[PDB]
Amino acid sequence: GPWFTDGELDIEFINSLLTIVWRFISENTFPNGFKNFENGPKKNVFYAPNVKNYSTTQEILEFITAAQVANVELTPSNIRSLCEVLVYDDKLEKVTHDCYRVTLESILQMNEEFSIFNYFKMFPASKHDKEVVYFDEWTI
Amino acid sequence: NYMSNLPFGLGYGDVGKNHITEFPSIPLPINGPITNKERSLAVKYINFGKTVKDGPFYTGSMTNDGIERYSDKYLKKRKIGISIDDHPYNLNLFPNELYNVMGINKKKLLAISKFNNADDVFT
Amino acid sequence: SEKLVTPEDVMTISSLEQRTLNPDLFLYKELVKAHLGERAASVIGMLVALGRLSVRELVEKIDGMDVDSVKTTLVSLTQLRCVKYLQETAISGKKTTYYYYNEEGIHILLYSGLIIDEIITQMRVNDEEEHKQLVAEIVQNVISLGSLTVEDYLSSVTSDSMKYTISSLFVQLCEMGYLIQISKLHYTPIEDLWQFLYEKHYKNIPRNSPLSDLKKRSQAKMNAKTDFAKIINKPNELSQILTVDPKTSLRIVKPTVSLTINLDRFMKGRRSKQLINLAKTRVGSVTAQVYKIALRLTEQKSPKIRDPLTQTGLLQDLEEAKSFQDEAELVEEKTPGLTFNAIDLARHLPAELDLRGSLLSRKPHSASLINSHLKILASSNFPFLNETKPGVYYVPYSKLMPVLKSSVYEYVIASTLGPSAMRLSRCIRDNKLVSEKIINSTALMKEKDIRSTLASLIRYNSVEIQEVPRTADRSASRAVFLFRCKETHSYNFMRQNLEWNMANLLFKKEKLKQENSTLLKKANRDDVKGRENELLLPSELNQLKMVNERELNVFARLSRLLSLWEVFQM
Repeated sequence: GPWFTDGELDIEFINSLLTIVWRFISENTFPNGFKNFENGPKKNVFYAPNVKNYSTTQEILEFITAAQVANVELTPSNIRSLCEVLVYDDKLEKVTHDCYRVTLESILQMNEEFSIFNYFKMFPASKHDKEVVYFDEWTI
Repeated sequence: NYMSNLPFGLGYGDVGKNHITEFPSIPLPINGPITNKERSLAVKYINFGKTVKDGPFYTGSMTNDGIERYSDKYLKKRKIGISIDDHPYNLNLFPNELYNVMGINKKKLLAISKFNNADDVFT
Repeated sequence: SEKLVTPEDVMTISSLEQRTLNPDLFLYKELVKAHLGERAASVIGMLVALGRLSVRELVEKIDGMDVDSVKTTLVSLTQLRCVKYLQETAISGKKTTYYYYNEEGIHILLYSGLIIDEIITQMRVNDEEEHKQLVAEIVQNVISLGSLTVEDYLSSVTSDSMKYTISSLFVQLCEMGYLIQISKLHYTPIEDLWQFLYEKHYKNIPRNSPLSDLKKRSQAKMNAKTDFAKIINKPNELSQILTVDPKTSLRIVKPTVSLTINLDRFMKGRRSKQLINLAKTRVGSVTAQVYKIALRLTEQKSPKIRDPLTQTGLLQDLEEAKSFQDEAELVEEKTPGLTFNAIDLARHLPAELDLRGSLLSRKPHSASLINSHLKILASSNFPFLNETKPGVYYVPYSKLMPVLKSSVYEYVIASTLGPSAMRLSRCIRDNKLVSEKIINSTALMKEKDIRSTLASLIRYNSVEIQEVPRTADRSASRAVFLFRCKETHSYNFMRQNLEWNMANLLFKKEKLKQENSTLLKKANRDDVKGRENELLLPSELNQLKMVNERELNVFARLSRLLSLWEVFQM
């Protein structure tokens, strides 16, 4: 499809498309777009569980076509594939066919008790320690 | 000829070097520094270990001379250790053949108690 | 490599001698050698290595122990709930006592300070002046001595007020179900108990039955099952505060029986904590407090982490497996204590939940606001809450624990191998079975990185490679390869990997404390403890602080490893 350039799939243009569609889904699902998730998580406000806050594939078609950042007109099947890529990488979530909302783990991945879920925060240990834990140690 | 069929993604230079690293190079997200609550938790672990290692259930590791000197007078071992039979024992829980070493007749006395609000770390 | 290493360097610096031992054996032996002595370590090592053993077999196998040393070691292990026993009689009438190993005592040795911290957190006593120290010390004394009677512990203190507080605090600890009465049930194996109950209920049936053998077997099995369900949950319900009003119209724990730590309720608490940590990812921060309150209200009546009927060897019958699953869904849905509404959760929110402008419906702990929080919990992707009737909620432990397993495993593999690992794992878990080209079309990223990341995933069993031959005799030279995800192999492999890492940490800690015994022994005894400054030399201060800092890091990392290992037991 349009993803291939010179007979090979690229990653920069695909990442730009994923960034813009994830930004749009952030704008629609969580309130005020990204503007509420700024600062600490204490002040964030979420929508009531009775709203139609997700964006379908036609909405992505309209938004990207208006933006024209993809330089070839794209198909709804491409939108479904891109949203499948995002829901693979735990960027959004599906409840119904062609229905997606942005998650909150991805927002925290941008910018306390231990949880594996927030691995982006805590730092690797200072070197030259003999009691360092390696996940690779047992196998090889 | 044998070493003439390389796959599509290799050249003549990559092969010929069989040094698989024995040391690891991939860390986990658990490796970071120590926080205050984790410090208290580590204090609790080390205090429990130090308590049990001296407790009535340890078992061995599998001067000190018998000559008659006079430094032994008014001199006595700094502690009296606790044996296997110096603790309360519930008779029903233990099996039957184990009644030999443990003391049914001997008085059940010891019940220790210890906890500290001050950290046992010198740092 | 700046300079090539000889195999001597590999043996000395890199942990290679430790990669040839089972994670279970290595973990249990290092734990027992760390807390108890070497004799208990060797006895537990042979018990795990050779399975069931008798006292004569233990004398014959272990070198360097007589019968008296072995019996002293077994008494020490049996007090700490670390070895199970069973008295078996043969045809000749010679009764012999076989010994086993049980998980519970070892896990208690591995969960000590975490148990203390959790019971401090679950005390929930307002304005405590001396009560926290007292709860900490009674819990430490209970865990260290294995089991103790309340009367024997009371005799060590003579003052009246502290003894009254002992009575009140033990009543409090037994009320939620952390300290339970022990009996011979906790020392017999589950399999042997089920075998005995089944055989007694099968032999008891009247003979000469004109009724079928298979359904007679199933009938005896059902009677044994209901008696099993009666006997396992017997100490769990209430067995130690049944006495009311000995003197002066008060409730006191029974001054006749010994109490012991209840590990399975602590596992319930840790699973609740894991669910809270998962809920802190998709929705809410105050909503996380709401779901925490919802779990903590229903933490005591929660089902087991592992059904004892599952360990009884009765999984070969598929019908019994389906019956176990359906019974789990039965109990988790309509337990007479796990159902709650908004009003029940109203009386438990502390004075920190604001909820004035917590939600915006547009595109004072009230019932409507807490109902909206419970609804936004009910609309999440993972089944955090489910509705048997609109208004009343139940948490589906049967259909959330696999979800928590999958999420934790995916985040671990992502943080240790990169986001490409997450992408490939989720792509081959969503699709049931793919070739390479379906991956290259659906997962929009470059070819060689797919091949590299997927090749790296095979080494840790994230994907299983399925061959499809195109030749009369099977060969990989001309065949097509599909890629699947088998959750069971992967979960088991990473569970054993985390056990190995835990045991490696504890072995390194034990080696560090053994190699530096002189300074630690000099600073150990009480007259210098806390005032090490005056007698020690400048180098000794640095050495002691280095040892203590390394010890604290080791045990903190051990706690962090437990936080990932507890999930894979469920």
